[PDB]
Amino acid sequence: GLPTMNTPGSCQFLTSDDFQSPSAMPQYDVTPEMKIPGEVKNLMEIAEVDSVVPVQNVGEKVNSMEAYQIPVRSNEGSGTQVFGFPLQPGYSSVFSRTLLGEILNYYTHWSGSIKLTFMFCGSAMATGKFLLAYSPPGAGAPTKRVDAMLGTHVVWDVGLQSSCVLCIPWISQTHYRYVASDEYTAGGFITCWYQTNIVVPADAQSSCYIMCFVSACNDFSVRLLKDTPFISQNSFFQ
Amino acid sequence: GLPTMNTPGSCQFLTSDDFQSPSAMPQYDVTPEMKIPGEVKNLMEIAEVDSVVPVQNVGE
Amino acid sequence: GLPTMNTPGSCQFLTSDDFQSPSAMPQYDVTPEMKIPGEVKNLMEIAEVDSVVPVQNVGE
Amino acid sequence: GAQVSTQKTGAHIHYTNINYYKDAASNSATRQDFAQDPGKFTEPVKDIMIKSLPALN
Amino acid sequence: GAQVSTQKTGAHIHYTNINYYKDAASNSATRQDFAQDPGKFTEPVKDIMIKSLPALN
Amino acid sequence: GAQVSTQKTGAHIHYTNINYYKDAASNSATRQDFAQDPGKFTEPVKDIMIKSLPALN
Amino acid sequence: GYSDRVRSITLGNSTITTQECANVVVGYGVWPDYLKDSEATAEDQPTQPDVATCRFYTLDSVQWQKTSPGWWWKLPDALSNLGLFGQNMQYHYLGRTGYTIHVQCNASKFHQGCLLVVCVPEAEMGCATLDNTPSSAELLGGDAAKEFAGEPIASGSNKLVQRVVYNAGMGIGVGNLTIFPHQWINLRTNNSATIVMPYTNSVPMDNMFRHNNITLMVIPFVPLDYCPGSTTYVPITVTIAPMCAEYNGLRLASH
Amino acid sequence: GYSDRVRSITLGNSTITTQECANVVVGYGVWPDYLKDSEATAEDQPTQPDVATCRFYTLDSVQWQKTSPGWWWKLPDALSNLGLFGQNMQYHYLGRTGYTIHVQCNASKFHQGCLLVVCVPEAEM
Amino acid sequence: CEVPTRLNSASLKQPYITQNYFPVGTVVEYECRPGYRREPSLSPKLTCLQNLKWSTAVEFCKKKSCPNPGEIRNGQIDVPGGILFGATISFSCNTGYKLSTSSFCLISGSSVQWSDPLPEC
Amino acid sequence: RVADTVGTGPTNSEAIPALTAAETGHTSQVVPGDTMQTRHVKNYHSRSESTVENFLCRSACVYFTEYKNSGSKRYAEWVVTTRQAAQLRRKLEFFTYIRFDLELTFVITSTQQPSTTQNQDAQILTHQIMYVPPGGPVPDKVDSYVWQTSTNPSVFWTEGNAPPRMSIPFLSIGNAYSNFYDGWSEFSRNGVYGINTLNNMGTLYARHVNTGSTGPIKSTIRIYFKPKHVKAWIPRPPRLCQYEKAKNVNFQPSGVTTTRQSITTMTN
Amino acid sequence: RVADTVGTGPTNSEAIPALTAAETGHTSQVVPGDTMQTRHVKNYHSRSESTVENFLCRSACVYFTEYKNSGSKRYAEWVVTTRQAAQLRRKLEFFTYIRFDLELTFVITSTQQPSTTQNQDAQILTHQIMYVPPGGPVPDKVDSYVWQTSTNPSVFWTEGNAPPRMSIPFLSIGNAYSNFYDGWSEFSRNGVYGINTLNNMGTLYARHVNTGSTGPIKSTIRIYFKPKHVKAWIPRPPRLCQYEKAKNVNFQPSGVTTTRQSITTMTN
Amino acid sequence: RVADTVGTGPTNSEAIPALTAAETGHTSQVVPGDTMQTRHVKNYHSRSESTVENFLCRS
Ligand SMILES: CCCCCCCCCCCCCCCC(=O)O
Ligand SMILES: CCCCCCCCCCCCCCCC(=O)O
Repeated sequence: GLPTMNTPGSCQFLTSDDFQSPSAMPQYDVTPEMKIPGEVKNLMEIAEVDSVVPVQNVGEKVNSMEAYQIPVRSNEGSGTQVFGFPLQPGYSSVFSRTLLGEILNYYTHWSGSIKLTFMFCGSAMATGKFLLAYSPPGAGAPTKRVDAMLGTHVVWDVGLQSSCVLCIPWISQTHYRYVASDEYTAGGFITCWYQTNIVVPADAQSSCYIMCFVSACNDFSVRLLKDTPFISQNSFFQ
Repeated sequence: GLPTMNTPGSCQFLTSDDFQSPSAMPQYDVTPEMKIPGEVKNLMEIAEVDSVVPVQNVGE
Repeated sequence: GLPTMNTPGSCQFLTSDDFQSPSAMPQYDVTPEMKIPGEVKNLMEIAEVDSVVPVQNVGE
Repeated sequence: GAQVSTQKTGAHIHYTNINYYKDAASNSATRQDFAQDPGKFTEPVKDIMIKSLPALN
Repeated sequence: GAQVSTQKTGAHIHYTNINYYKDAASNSATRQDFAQDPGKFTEPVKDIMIKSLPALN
Repeated sequence: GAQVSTQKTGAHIHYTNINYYKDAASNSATRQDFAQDPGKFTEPVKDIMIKSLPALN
Repeated sequence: GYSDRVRSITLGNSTITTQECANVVVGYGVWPDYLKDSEATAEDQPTQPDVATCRFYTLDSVQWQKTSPGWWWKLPDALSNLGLFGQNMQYHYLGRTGYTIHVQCNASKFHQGCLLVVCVPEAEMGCATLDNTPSSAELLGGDAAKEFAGEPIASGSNKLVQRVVYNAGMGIGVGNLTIFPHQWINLRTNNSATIVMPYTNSVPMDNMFRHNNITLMVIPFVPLDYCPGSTTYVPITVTIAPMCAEYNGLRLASH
Repeated sequence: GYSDRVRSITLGNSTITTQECANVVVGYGVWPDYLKDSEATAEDQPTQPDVATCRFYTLDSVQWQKTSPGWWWKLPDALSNLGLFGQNMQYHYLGRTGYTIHVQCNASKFHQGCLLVVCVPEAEM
Repeated sequence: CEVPTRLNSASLKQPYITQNYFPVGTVVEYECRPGYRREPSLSPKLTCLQNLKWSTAVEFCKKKSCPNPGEIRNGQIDVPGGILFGATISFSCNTGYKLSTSSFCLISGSSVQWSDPLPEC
Repeated sequence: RVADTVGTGPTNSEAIPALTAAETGHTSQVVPGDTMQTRHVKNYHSRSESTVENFLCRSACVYFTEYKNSGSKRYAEWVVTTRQAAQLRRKLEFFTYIRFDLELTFVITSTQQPSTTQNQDAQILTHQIMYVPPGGPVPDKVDSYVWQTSTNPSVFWTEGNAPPRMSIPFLSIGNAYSNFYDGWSEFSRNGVYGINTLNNMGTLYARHVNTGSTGPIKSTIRIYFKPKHVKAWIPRPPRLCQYEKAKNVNFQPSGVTTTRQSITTMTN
Repeated sequence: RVADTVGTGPTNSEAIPALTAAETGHTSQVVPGDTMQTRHVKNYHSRSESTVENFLCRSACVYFTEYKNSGSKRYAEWVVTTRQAAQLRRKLEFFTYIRFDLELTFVITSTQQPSTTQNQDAQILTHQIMYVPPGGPVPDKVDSYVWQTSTNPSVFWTEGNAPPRMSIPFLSIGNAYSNFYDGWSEFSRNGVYGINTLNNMGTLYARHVNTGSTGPIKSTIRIYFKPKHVKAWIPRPPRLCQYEKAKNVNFQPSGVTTTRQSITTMTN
Repeated sequence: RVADTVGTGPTNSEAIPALTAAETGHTSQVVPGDTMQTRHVKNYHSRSESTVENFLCRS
């Protein structure tokens, strides 16, 4: 009889615990492992691959492929806006269902840089230049190219290489930003503007589309397991 | 008093478990073993001997 | 089965106790500490600074 | 006076055991005795029989 | 036969572990395997692609 | 891998501690950190002030 | 000197050349090989034809129209009736092979569009009626291509496969598919896309007639467009070459 | 390998990319730098923001028509009201800076024309 | 099958409301209750499965947004709970001016409007 | 430890890190210091909670059923399957093939049912949970001879104690579990189609070992599955639609995402 | 160990230890031996109970709520905040910024409610306490699917056992907790003002896993917070006034101290 | 550990491994590689659950 004493938290079932337990099938011989291509060791490996961003999710456009196409066409004007959305991968409807967003919705804190890759899907005889800008918070969304030029921008020239990458850095005072909607952890605004005008030759379509991919950077990180809001159930299946 | 904590799966009877338990007859002297022909160590030893197969199992 | 014995003061909650307990969020990565001016290590540090004494606490 | 032995793991990490009672009938079960000799039941014959040779020659 | 390993502490103190069962499927979970190789999913191409050079030249 | 440290006894006999969990947030409380530096709150001035000398001279 | 936009591939008695190509995607970084002695389970000796089986087979072509949703192909099923490959997998019980997929589209500098070419392992699909399961004819198209549908398939007492393009028949997201080894055909950049896939499965060998390991999905993300006067018929062709193919369990032919 | 028709320029938090470019003209062979101690005259310490001031500012666009004569811009005046640059030169009495000018025009293979882009020092009119 | 699952956002369409016998493989349709606006991605239909249980149901409608409150002259508007259907904004005045006090986003016709108009202060 | 940022300066070179072709499918490995000027800051963040283990290593209820001490339903049965619930199923479906040991935990709770029997003084109830591997003699009745549990594993729990817990090894005839299957039970491409063909985990039973009281009592057993020693391969996109069945992936079509006002809207 | 006194004697020097200027704000470091004759006595006293840890390292009830097994309130919820009670709040408010691990302990007690149902023979009640991080699916009803607690942490306790206890790490997106905040949620200096803007610790739920008896029963859960591994910065004066709200520091004005008869009174 | 298979080839010898007399009662110790061509595969299977103990050691 070794004298012992039982502390609080005895005979309780904490779901996130780590103990040993007797095996129900003793001396069972498991099938030997075999080499299988594509082993995942970290979730971030999945978050660092590109995923097409449904930017044009307006009206019934979400019920087709038109949700993925950004409609850029030649116009008699300069400095107009193509698109704009906030930097909220977990909360914004734009990034919520992307691989990055689907992985973020299982956690509570996120921290790192965001890579946006824009691919031109027009004719080989079309040309253009675009301004891709990011504005940290404090003043509202820029309404014109003069205000969006003052932020972190890249001037993309459409040519042989059809893809340009805009890298949104980490300019947050907080080490980690909340995945849910919190006005304290504001992200900023991402916008795109016509730098010049689309130049199209005769007998060539003047209305083109752009596509957008999002991927996590090397510094990306997430920090609190939780349950996805999207998953649901009224009763046990079958 | 050594402070301990009880984990789930306490005071349960899992039939396929492997623990020690106090002997009901202490210091009992068992009959010494003797050489007996045909000792089985593995079931497979029994499965590797021939057995006549009832192939024509039709009707009566 | 290691034979043990439970002493009095078992399954009790003494508010001023010092035990280990399983972490609810395992392998959580905390924000790294940063240098913050004016760290208090002892209460006496606070008691050794001057404080104006309300001597004439008479009436209103 | 403890015993440290390997566990049952898959192919292609040690455990510790102490005996508390003094009767040798109270120990755990011997689950790791993998020794075979099927020559008593298969091939109990007196004269050896080589596989490639004819049985009755 | 115990194992002493470092714990998960903040940046900028050891723990002890003993196995009691003999099945290797009853041990605790492996929570401290921090190894990555995203080159299979990112950059699965055959010819290497240097960052500063043009992709198609 | 145990830690042996002195206890809190009166003036004018060692204890043993083992960590069982692997998170460093589950350990006991640090009750024996007796270190002080009241020079930040008392005497935060820039020029040193010797006690016996006049303060403003 | 060299460029990197030209690539030739030689397998068996067949060759494939390309003048405008992107890189070559190699599965999950693994090149197809044979089965090792320390990972096999079947005991009889395998057959390795290695010449006739390992060659480029060219399926039919499909016309890409201004309103095409997309097409899908089951590779174990697509080559089931074509060449010795079909005869080998027919007589044998077990099979193991890696598939290299080359998809080619031809256009001018005045045509625009974009195709995603993706290899999905274990592409289990659903049915229009929630109760019941899809019929083999609807899921498997041999000697032909199956087409997705722009609008949702109606639910009734039927065994039709749900063909919605945005759900890819798996109920998931078409954009998120990139997790699988893929490529793009941007008509302004590359004429063709090439993907090399190793053998992925949870068992070492498998019967090639009752299980389809991978599925090829060609989906136009940006619709084809051109101005009047230019060519209106633009076809898409798919060439598949089996690689390191071995078979076990010779038995009576299965039809 | 490389081509020489592609060039990227990075200044502050801004970047400029080009797929069809000629070489880069460098002033009179001199790269802009700061003022030396053996050539200064004012005695108080200067301020050097170096990030917000040194960035790409994009003025408005102008339409090129079949009958356009041309346009001119005074650089100290053009950026006078734009960004911190304008605020810095506003409060301060003396200033010293070098200007990098990028002018971009976009067209097809069926469009024709030719622009001269020139920097005139002391263009008294 | 029993009665279809009740949902806060939508309501059962006519005439399914007046129906109590639902065989297996029966589809029922919903509609957005006031104000609630229909969501284009989700489809408002449920099917009685073989297990005599309805298909999984999610909110097929979302609350309508009231117009922006505006900007009261010499006044501060407090918006603790957004401008969705059922919210309440508070009207206050600066030091040195004298001022209704609150307005409620309520359904008025086919859309949602504020109740009390902006006061004067 | 996550990679630290590197300090850079201005640049007027011919290196074009931003320009790339995504036609190849190669994800661009650019860092912020390539398209702007950056400072050098050490990064102490860690990807320790993003590992496959820490992700799937949590207890999740996969089923619960109710049995009584009188009437008709005297015992309960369940055909082992992880597709009954939605949360753990969707977490597992991130990967095509997964290999993992299982930590099973059982929670049993009783309740007195409304009746009219007077003088009710119950005793402590004991429960038996018997697992039958496929091919075994399934109980046909509550007092069946099969409850002997000679070869079959069983667990006995008395109410008021800590919940029962046992560890189950990687049980599979294959080399990994399959979350998805693209095939038919028969070689002729007919019969059961889907992951149901692969499933064969046997049945689990539960009963009251004693009546306990002269009044009616209903018990409910909850099954909790915590994966450990997890190894996974080939990741795949998360389930956009809602699940409908446990034996199949059949679904109702749904839009890619949720709709906003216009393409220049900063709000949902 | 506290500093020992030093023996001194008479003095007729020019050293003026007593005379000083408090205009500087420097606290005078004089000891009794400077203004009188003293003996030398070793001091064995110790400041071991005055350390920040020993001060805040004690369990304190921060909330308690009641839920039933029938009627309307079938489950309970609480938005995590340490400002609900007065004692621990005032002990914590001594410092501006504090960093500390948390040892949570739960006490659950049931009570039979007055009714008229005959033949009442209850069973043992089991309770579930589920924590939802912000952004999670909050339970809308007691039989909600969210109770699966796959990713979410949960604790199950059977009545009659030892109270449940778990350890929570330093959770914060910042580098320390903030007891005080002097700012607004929006950058335009409008909206929520105060420490409420910083607060975002999620919600905690609790329910009966079983009805237990045909009669009404009400349970009450008590939450206890013991800080450990405490590190603190910038001390501030103790709250003279009484607290009024949990989201703000609003107070009613009160006098500095309590009034006596005259300025020469030795009694209260 | 169970015995691994051995790789063999064709054969035209006088060795008759298959032919035997069961009148003796000796069980023939032939392996598949004797009557066909076989590959060499290492066998990692184990007879650990077939031991007398593991068989009868259950309540
Ligand atoms: C004493 C009680 C014993 C109960 C034993 C229950 C064993 C259940 C084993 C389930 C293994 C996991 C099944 C995964 C199925 C799949 O994904 O294919
Ligand atoms: C199984 C139950 C788990 C319950 C987890 C509860 C976590 C509560 C965390 C509270 C941390 C301290 C909050 C301090 C707030 C502040 O001062 O800003």
